Amino acid sequence: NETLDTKQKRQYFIGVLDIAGFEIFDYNGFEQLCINFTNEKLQQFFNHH
Amino acid sequence: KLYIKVKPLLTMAKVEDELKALEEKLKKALESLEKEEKVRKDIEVQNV
Repeated sequence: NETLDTKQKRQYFIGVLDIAGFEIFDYNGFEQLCINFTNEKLQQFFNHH
Repeated sequence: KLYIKVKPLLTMAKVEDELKALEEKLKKALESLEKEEKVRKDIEVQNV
């Protein structure tokens, strides 16, 4: 991020959400849970948006 | 060594030393006038 900070300008943004998961396999663990627990809420922001 | 006693009825020597003291001024005003604005360019870039 360091190489790419806005070198002195008015820091104005867009935010793109890229969370890679909602993967269904026989193994889902706590790893799959902390990820799919964002993904749920994004789907909820779909409702909310 | 014919130099100052009667020779400076002429010109030539005349302006030199004055201009030494004056030319100093012309340079530093121009040097600052080059550098300044383009410092404010990179300050104004920051401020925003």
